[PDB]
Amino acid sequence: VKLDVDEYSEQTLYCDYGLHLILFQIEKPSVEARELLDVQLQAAYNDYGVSSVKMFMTYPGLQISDYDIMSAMYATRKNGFTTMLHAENGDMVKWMIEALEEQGLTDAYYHGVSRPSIVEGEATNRAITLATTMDTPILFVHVSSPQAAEVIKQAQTKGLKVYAETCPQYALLSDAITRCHGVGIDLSSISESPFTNPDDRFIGSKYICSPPIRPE
Amino acid sequence: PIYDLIIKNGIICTASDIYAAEIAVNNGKVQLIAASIDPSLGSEVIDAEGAFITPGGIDAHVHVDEPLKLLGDVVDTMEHATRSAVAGGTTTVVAFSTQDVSKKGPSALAESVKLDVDEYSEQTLYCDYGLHLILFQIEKPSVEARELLDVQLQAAYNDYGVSSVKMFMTYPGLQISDYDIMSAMYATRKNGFTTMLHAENGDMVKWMIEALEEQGLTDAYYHGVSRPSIVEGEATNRAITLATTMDTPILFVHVSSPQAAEVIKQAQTKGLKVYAETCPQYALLSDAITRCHGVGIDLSSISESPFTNPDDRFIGSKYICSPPIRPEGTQKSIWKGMNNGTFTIVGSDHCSYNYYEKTSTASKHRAFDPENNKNGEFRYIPNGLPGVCTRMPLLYDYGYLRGNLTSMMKLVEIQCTNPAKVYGMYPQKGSILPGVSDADLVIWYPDDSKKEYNSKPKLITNKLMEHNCDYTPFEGIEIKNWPRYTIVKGKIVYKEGEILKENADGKYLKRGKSFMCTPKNEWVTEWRPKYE
Amino acid sequence: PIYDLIIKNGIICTASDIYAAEIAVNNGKVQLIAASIDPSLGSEVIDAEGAFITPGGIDAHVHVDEPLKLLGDVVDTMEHATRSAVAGGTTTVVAFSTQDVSKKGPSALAESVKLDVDEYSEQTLYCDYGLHLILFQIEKPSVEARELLDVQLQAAYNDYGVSSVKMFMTYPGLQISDYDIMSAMYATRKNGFTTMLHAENGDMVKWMIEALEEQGLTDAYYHGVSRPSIVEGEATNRAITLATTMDTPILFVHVSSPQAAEVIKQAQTKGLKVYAETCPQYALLSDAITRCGVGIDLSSISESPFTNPDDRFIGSKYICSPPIRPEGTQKSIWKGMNNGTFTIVGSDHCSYNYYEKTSTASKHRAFDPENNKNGEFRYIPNGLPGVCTRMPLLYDYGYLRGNLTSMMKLVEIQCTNPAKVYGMYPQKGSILPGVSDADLVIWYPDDSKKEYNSKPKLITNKLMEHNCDYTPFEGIEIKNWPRYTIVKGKIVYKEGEILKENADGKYLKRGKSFMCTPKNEWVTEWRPKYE
Ligand SMILES: O=C1CCNC(=O)N1
Ligand SMILES: O=C1CCNC(=O)N1
Ligand SMILES: O=C1CCNC(=O)N1
Ligand SMILES: [Zn+2]
Ligand SMILES: [Zn+2]
Ligand SMILES: [Zn+2]
Ligand SMILES: [Zn+2]
Ligand SMILES: [Zn+2]
Repeated sequence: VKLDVDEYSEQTLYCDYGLHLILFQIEKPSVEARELLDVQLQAAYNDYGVSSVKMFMTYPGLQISDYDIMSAMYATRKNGFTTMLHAENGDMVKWMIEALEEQGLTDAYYHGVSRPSIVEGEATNRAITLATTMDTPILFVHVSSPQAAEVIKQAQTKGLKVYAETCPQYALLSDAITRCHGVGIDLSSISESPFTNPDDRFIGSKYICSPPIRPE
Repeated sequence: PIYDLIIKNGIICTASDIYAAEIAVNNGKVQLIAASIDPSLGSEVIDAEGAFITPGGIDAHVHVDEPLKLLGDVVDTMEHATRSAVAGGTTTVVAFSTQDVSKKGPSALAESVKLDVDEYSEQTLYCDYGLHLILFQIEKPSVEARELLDVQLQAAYNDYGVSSVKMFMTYPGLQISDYDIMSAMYATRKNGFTTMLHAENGDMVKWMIEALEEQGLTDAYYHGVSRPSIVEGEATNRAITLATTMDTPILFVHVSSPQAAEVIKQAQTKGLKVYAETCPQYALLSDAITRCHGVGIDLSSISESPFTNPDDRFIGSKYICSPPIRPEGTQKSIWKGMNNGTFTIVGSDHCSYNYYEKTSTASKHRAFDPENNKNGEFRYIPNGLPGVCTRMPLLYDYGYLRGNLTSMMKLVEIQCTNPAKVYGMYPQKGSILPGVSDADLVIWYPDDSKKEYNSKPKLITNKLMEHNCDYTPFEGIEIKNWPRYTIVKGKIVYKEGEILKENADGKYLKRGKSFMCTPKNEWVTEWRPKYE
Repeated sequence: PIYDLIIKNGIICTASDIYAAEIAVNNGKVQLIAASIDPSLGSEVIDAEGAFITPGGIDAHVHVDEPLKLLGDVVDTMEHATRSAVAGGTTTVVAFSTQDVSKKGPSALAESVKLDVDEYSEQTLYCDYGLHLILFQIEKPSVEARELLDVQLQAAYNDYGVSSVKMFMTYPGLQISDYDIMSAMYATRKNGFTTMLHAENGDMVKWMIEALEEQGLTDAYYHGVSRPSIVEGEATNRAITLATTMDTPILFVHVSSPQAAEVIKQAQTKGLKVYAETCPQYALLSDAITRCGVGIDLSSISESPFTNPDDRFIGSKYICSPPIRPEGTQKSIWKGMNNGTFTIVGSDHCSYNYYEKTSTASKHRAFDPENNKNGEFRYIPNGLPGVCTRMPLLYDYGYLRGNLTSMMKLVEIQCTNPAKVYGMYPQKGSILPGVSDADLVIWYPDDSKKEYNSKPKLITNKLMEHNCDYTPFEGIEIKNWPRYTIVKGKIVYKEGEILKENADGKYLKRGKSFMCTPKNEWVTEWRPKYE
């Protein structure tokens, strides 16, 4: 946390900022590692008032196992942290990326094809199951999947402490904007997109995010 | 005479019909169904005395001792397991071939099956057997590997008629990633294989075992605590999601979780090809039997358990299996699943380790090995129950007679016919079809009779099992019916408590592709496999 | 010869098995199944040429002309309906007996059945028929209601073997309150009857019809608009709640709504004894046919709003209740058939002429100016002819085109389950030596290059062998048809010809269904006095 605070203390800041901590390297076995991960969160909180931890279930180098998530959840619950998860199944994303590339389907549009809503639904379900077993309040970041929203809703109805975040782009944009060809933005009104600039085959990259902008 | 065997005065039960008729058998096969068959036409005549005649049971989840020792030493050979099966009215078993990771190339998986077939061809076999293939080592990356895995499945099917693959989502050394499951599913769908999954979250099981041991909670009872139903629910959900993405028919083995049954049910309602197996133990036993303290067994009537032997702190190991026997209140949901179409089939997950001998490599007490840092902790308990024998009578009694199953037709569907259909053994196996069926038949005792049958057992005992294990978890309980005759390929192999060894002529069974396992051709995205 | 009939070279299909074997028939019954039967042992031998042999279809939802004229004048008699059934491979029909509110006392309901049995005993019957009882007048208070109803049901069963009762939650004069349904359920459960419900909310239907008429929205298309799926969903939910409270096995007839299928499915998963019927029209047609993949290419249908757009009244051909649903609904009907939601499939056969306008049995009955009727949808007689096309439609669009999983599922829902749920099993519905009436259908072979002049390519009115002047499926392709329909051991239909000399159908006394014994599960501690 110090690296960021020190860097930004040198810049002109127009409003206040806080910081979440991202965790991608978790010590194993869990029990041995317990005392340090606990103590490390305590220090982060005591020194810098960081009380949230972010983790990923996808992305090479960021994706962590369910086992490691449990280890982290043990620490975060004990410390009253806000636990955040990017819930997409990394294995499915990885496998499907390779399958598409093998067929030469590598244009920006296939980013969405590589990871349909069901992938986000699965990981979210799995993450709720972890959080339940671990009795840990959990927040899902940038939710975009109906299936994810459904299991989140069911958890909330049960009274489990499951919170969620969504983003404007998931309510306002559909994946048609990532390639050539009413509760949202009229996509034809957007300037400098595949619709307006069909020749620029790379322009869909403007709207590439994770999880992807979803189908109509 | 023109027929080897005539069965008279019986009631035929199939997966869809119950009716009084008679059967003639010749050259190992069902020949004829008619109202009345002249007894002079048969060499042997059996008077069923009003009892039900069912097809022989087909148990597609049996674990036998095998050369690669995947589950360590198991007490039953194929000889022992088929003898036990026939004493309990099961006439076909399907066991498991362990992937031999020492073999490489196109023939590597055919070679894995070869080890088992060769080993068993030297044993006395009481009924036929087929083999599933177990896969735990999958080549990566996905694509690079496609050519060979596909080719390896083709070879296994072409050489040995293996058309099913079993995979694990839990157990150290067996658990494979979602990535690898997808790679396998690519190959199995292409090949029309039956894809099987043991769906428990291994990471969650692993983590929770470590947590419990840290607290010294290592008794047999905490086996269940280490892996609640939600764990099985999660993995099942995840596996359905993979199968959907991959458009691959999938079967869940030994389902025990309400949450797993729920997501399975929902998939079936959507029309996805998702099949499921459960086991008697999941309907009949609760986890109270693993430590000392109406839709199932009165646990107090079971002999030699923590209830009867409270001092023996290790005796709970008799009932340790995976997934675990569940808490009270779960069992009713298992019967519901059986009735409502959730469970396509019922197997035993037969897997035997001795309890009353402590020294051998096939003992439950294998968990005590001070020299290997093993002191009887639940983690080290060999998982499994003997159950190939008791499977059919248990569902006959506790299912049909006691009203937990809706009819005898439902019983035959899940115990006989669907197992054959889903594992490519139909129509040769599973039914009573003149000119077509192997004459694999069970004649029960009549239910409404006041006649005494000295041969008819009242209680389940270890001796009744005809197996190589020294215990059965169902020791001491009442059993209201049993096979009176088990007929395997036209011959009486079991009659009124006696095994007829001279009639043992079981053989390895080459299976076909299941008609239930052709893909739905429905996809989540526009992506299709190259070969489509 | 020791057998009347031998069927060789065929593939037997049952509700659980498909296999090559041969059948011998004698004295009206299945006598033998074997690999090969000596042709010299039979008086008649049929070479099936590799084709499927199924049990005859059992259509448990057929409407015939009856003396009390509940549905006004219907064009088909029992004679016409059984002839049509047999031409399409159905060998047992179950029609309906209208409660005669003029008959009083313990025998009141047996006497209602008597009217029909007596009327039909005088007609040529091509196959067997049973009867359901329709109830619309229930006595109050409940304690009296449920008690005479007890004795009246006993008499109906004892005299005529009627073991099913049909009730409505919609239609003026038919609709009964939940209170009355409970009274009837008390009686039917006590008597092990099969209880049937037409579950649409009548109040909502009534209100919405008046609302549409007020806006002048009276064309045939607005029949669907007046009663969307949510209306069927609601009533079905309400009826399950009643059946649960009353611990009474229940069957929903002609289910068409995804919402109704949903609550049905949920009940079934719970283990509640809730059965359901759907109909080919609900999987095959969408409501676009009433005005101007999964099922029928609607443009291929002849004489519809598409082909005759000037004829503003032609949509009436496709008006039924519940209505043919909007596009996108049809797939869920096939899913229900495959997943266990629908126990059975019937036709809800109910015929009114279209090409004659003047008779009491015409669709144009809706035009009656001196009676304040001017062709408004409300006045259109509801129903489609469907007893003939039911089996071939599922054979083709179900099995061959892959909407149903197998031939075994087809036989299960078309043949075996109808017999089981309506007390006709094992006499009917299967192929059981020494036990089954020899009611069998031999189809044409599917993968053959051989020409069969007698095999129809299109569905036409003439092919129906009925007394109606139209079929809603006129003009559409059909990829298979019964080549032989065998009824009680006799060929009644052969290669496009009805063999009237072999018509020997009879009234069918039915038993209590094993599927309709109660679950013995209750919401509260309350139990019926007799329990
Ligand atoms: O969460 C993330 C990482 C960076 N941005 C994005 O689109 N997804
Ligand atoms: O599936 C399995 C492996 C063998 N034993 C067991 O209990 N579960
Ligand atoms: O139930 C009925 C009566 C006849 N036809 C119809 O459409 N509904
Ligand atoms: Zn993210
Ligand atoms: Zn297992
Ligand atoms: Zn197993
Ligand atoms: Zn109706
Ligand atoms: Zn009707």
